Amino acid sequence: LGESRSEVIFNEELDQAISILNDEQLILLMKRCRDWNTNAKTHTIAQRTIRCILMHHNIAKLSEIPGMVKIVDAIIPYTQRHFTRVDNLVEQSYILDYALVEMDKLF
Amino acid sequence: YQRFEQAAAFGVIASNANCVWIPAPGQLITSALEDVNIWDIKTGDLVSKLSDGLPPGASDARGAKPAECTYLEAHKDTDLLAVGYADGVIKVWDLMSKTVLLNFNGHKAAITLLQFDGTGTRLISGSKDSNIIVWDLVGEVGLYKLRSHKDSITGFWCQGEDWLISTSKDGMIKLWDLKTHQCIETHIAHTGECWGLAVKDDLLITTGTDSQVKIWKLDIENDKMGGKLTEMGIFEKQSKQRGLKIEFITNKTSFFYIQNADKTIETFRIRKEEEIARGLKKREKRLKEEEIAKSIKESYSSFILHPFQTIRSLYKIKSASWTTVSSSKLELVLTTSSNTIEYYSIPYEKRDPTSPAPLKTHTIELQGQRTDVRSIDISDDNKLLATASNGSLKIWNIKTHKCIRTFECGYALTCKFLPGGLLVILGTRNGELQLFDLASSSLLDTIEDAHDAAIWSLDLTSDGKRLVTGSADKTVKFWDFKVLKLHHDTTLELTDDILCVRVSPDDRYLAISLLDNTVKVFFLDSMKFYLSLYGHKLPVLSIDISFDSKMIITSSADKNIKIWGLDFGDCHKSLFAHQDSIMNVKFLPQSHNFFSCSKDAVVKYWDGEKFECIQKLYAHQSEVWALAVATDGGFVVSSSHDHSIRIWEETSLKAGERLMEALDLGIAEIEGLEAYNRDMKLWQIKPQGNAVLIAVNKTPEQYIMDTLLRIRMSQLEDALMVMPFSYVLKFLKFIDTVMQNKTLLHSHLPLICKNLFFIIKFNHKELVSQKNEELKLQINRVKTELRSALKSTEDDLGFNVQGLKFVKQQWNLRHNYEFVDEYDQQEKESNSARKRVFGTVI
Amino acid sequence: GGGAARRQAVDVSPLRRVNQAIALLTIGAREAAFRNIKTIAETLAEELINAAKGSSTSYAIKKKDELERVAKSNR
Amino acid sequence: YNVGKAEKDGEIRLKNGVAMSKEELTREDKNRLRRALKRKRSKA
RNA sequence: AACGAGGAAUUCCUAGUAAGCGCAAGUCAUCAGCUUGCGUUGAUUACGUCCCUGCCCUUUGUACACACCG
Repeated sequence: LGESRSEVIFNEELDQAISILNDEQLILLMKRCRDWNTNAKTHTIAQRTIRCILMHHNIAKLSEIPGMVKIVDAIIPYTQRHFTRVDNLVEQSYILDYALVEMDKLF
Repeated sequence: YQRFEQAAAFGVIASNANCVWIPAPGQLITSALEDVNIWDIKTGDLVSKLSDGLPPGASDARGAKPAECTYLEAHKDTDLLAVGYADGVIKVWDLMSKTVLLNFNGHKAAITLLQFDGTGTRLISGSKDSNIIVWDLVGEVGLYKLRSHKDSITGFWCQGEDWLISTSKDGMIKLWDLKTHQCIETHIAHTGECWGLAVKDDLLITTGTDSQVKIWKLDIENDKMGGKLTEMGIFEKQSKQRGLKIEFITNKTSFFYIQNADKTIETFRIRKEEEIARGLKKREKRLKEEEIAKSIKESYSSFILHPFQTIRSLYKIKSASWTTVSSSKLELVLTTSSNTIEYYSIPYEKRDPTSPAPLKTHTIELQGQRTDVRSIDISDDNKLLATASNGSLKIWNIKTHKCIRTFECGYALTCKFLPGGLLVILGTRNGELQLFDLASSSLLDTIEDAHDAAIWSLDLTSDGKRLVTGSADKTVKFWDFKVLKLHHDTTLELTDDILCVRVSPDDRYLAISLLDNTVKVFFLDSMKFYLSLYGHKLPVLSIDISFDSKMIITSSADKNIKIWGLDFGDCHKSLFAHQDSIMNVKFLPQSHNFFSCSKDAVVKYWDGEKFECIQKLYAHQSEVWALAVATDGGFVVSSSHDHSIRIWEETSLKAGERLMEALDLGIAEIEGLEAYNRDMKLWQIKPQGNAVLIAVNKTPEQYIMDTLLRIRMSQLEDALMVMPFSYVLKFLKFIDTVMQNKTLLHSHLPLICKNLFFIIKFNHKELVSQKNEELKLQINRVKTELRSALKSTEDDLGFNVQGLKFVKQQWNLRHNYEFVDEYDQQEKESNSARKRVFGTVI
Repeated sequence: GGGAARRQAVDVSPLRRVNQAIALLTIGAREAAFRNIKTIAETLAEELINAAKGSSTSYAIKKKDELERVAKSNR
Repeated sequence: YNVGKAEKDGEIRLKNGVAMSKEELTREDKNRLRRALKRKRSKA
C-alpha cells in the first residue's frame, strides 16, 4: 500500500493473484481481515483487501461459501463506526476552509 | 595466619579441544585447562605453556570455575595464537613475545569455531550459542553479528569477505551473504543434527548422525531455492557411530579424513577426471551388459569418493590433523581422551596403503597420566607419588616437576608411601596387595589374594613395622614388616564391611569407618572398642585425627564435616559445605588447620579453633579425588579427575519543547534545500546533511513524524498549546511538505488531522488577522489534498459497507426459509437472534 | 540550573506589584523612623509625598529602580 | 464481537487485532510475549 | 562589671491561625519552678507547582454505552 499510493487496486499482478485465490484461502483472508478491521487503525488495509475481493469475485459464489455470514456480521458495524468518524474529520476540514475564507475576507 | 596460592600444574597434555601443528613433522600446540601447550615430537619435553594474566587461588582471582581453553588457532605469518575460553572469552597470544595483546568479550557460551582472515585481520568466531560474530581485530570490537540458527554452531566456512556457510546441530545448513549482511540459503541436512562441514571450491561434504555424508554442489547461480546449492552425494558406513569432524587436503589426487566418535579415523581420497571418464564408460559397459543410468546417478557419491584406509587407534581419540609430503608418505597428528599425543604414518604410492595397519609412530605419554587418577602421596619434602588406574605409579621431584620411574598394576584403589627405603605400597580392589621400590629393582613384593572382595583402605604406623588394611569382605587385616617381606599380624571381622581405616599419628588409637553409618575406634595395642561415633546419616567417607591426637575430623557424603573429641567421644562441631559431596579431608601437621576436597571442584582451607573457612580454592573444574598435605612445610597437593595436579605454597526536555526544537531543525533543513532548488533554478551548494538526519536515516518528514508519534496521547494538548506562533508557521510548512510527499500521509492521516485542526482552532485569531500570500496558498493546497484523501477513504468505506450489506442480504434471501405466520416469524428471529448478557444492579 | 546558578529576569503580576509596592513603602517608613527623632506618621507622610513625586529620594523608588536594573543587568 | 483468544494452538491473538504465530517470531520476542502473558496470568 | 533586639546552623506556620493583653480555676493520671480554662485585640504572604527534595501508586481498559487510545 505504501507503494501503491504512488479501478486498479494494487499492482495488477497482486490483484490477479487475489482473483485466483481459493475458497479456504478466502475464508482465512476474510478472517484475518476481520481482526485487522476490529482494530481502529489498520482498517485501511482491511478495507483495501475487502474492496479488492468485492471487485474481483462472484458475489453469489462468495455468499454460497459457508461461514461468510458469520464473518460479515462481524465486519459490518465496525466499518459503519469508521464511516461516521471519517464524517467528523471532513466536517473539521471545513473549519480549515473557514479560516481561509475569513483571511481573504480580511485582505 | 598464612595465605596460600598455587604454584604450578602437571600432566595435562591435551584437553578436550583442538590441536594445531606448526611445521618445523613440526612442533605442536595443544590445549591444557587455562593453558596452551607447545612442545616437540622428536623429544617430548615442554617447550612452553601459556596461561592467563593473574595467578589463581587469591581473593583477586575469582572464586569460580576457570574457563577452559576450548579452542585455539595459529597464524604463523602473523605468529598469533587466538585462544578461546569456555565461558566465551577470546584472547590472542604470541610464541616469541608470548604476551596477550587484545581481549574480546562477545560470548556467553563455549567457543566452538575460530577462523580468521588474519590476512585482513578479520576474525570470525562461533561459540556454543547460535550467533556467529565477525570481529575486526585492529578495531578491537565485533564488526557485526549474524544470529539466525537455533541450537549452536558446529560447521563453518567463510570465503573472501563475500560468503559464509554454516551448519548447525538444529540440523540445517544455512548460507549468509555478508555484503547483503543477511541470509540467503537454507537446506535441511540430516535426520537429527549435522556436524561436519568441509569445503573444496566446488565440491562440499557434510557428515551428520547416521554414519552418512552428503556431497553438495556449490555455485553462484541466480536461483533462490535452487541454483546455489544442490544435493548430489549420499554415502553410508564409515563406522556405525555418528560422524564428527572432516578435514581436506591434497599434494595430484586429493585426500580427506573424518574423525568418528570412537577410536577410528576414516580417510578417503578423490580421484581425477581421467579415472572419472574411465569409471563412467566402464559403468556404461556394465549398463549395456537409462534405468541403470539413474542407478549411476545414485552411485555418483562412491563414484567420485574413494576410501583410502582406516586408522584404528588406542582407547579413544579427540583431535586430529594433517602432515603431508611427496605423494609417498602421509603422516597424521592425533591426540586422545586421556593425556596422549600419537603421531601416525601412512605410506603409499597413490595406489595402495602399503600396510594393513598404519605405523602408530611418535607416541608421547610420559608426563601424561593416561587414565583417571585414583590417589596420591608425598615422600619427605622431596618426592610426590601419583597413583593412577593402570597402576601407573609416578614419582616426581618437586624442584624440577619431572619424572623418575614407572610401574603397572591395573585398577588399584589405595596407595601409601613408606619412608623406610622410600618404598611405595599399593592395593587393588581386585583384592590384591602389591609393593614396589625406587632405587633398587622395580617389583619388591606381590601379596597375591589379600582378600576375596575389594580392599578399600591402607595405612601405616609411624613404626613402619605394622601396616593396616581394610577390605570390604568384612575384614580388617594388620601386617608386620619382616626383614624385606611381609607377614599377616591379625585379621578382624565385622558384620558390615570396612569402607576406610586409619591409625593415630601419635600411635595411640585406631579408627575404622563403616557402612552402617558409623566410626568405630579401638586402641593400637588392645583393640578394645573404646569409642563409637554415630550420626552421619550417610556412609562416612574419610578420616583424620590431628597432631596430638586430640581432635577427630570425619567426612561423610552428605556434605558436612563433623568434628569430634577423643576426651569422651562427642561431636564437637558439624559444618555443612562442599555442595556435591566431600571426597577427602586432611589436617595440617602442626595445628588444627585443615583442608577439605570434594566432588564439586573446590578445596577449602579451614581453621578448627575458630571453625571457619579462611580460604576457598577454585583451581579446576572436575571432581577432586586425591589430597596430600606436606609433612613439614605443609604445602598442598591435589589430584583431580581431569588428570590434573596442583601444588600450593604459603605466604530532560518536556513535550512541546522537544517537538518545537525538532520541528525547528527539520524546517531549517527543508527551507535550506528549497533555497538550494531555487538557486539551481537561478543556475540554469547543497547544504550539508545534519548529523541527526543522516545518522538516524530519516527524511525530515518522518523525523517530525517520529517525534509526534513519540509524544503520548495525554500531553499532546498541553504541548500544542504551549507552542508559539512562529513555530505554528513552521508547522504549516511541514504539513505542506507532507502533502508533497503523499505516501507518508496515509499512514498518519488521523494524527495529522487532529493536530492540525486543534492548532488552528486555538491560534485562530492571530493567524486569521495576519496577511501572507504564501500562507494563503499553503492553506489552499493543504485543504485540497485533505479533501482528496478523506473523500478517498470515505469512498472506500461506503463502497464496502454497501457491498457487504448486499451480500448478507443475498444469503438471507437464499437460505431464509421464511415463516409467513408473522408471530412465528417474530418468535423465531428473536429466539435465534444474537443474545448477550450483562449484570445489572437492581 | 544544577550549580551554574544565576539571576534571571521575568515580568510580574499586578497583584504582586501592588503587594510589593505597599510592603516596600511601609518598610521604608519604618526604617526611616527606626532610630530618629521623627515618628512613623511624619516620615511616612514625607516618604509618600516624595513617592508620588517619583523623585528619586524615596526608599521604595530607589529599591524599584534597583530591581529593574538587576533584571536589565542579567537579562 | 470482540476478538477472541486464539483458536488454533501455534498462534497468538492479542486483543488489538495483531495476530502472530510461533513460526514467524524471533526468539527474543517469543521471550517477551511469554513475559507479557506471565504478568497477565500473574494478576489473573 | 555585664549589657543597645542576640551569628553559624536549626525548628515551625496559611484566618478568627502567628503574635499581643490580661481575668478564673487547680477536678482519683501529670502540673505549683507550673498546668489548664475564658475573653479581649487581630495581622503580612502563599491557596499554584511537580523543576529540586523526598514519599506513594499504576503500568493488565475489564467497567456495560458514546468517545479516547491500543
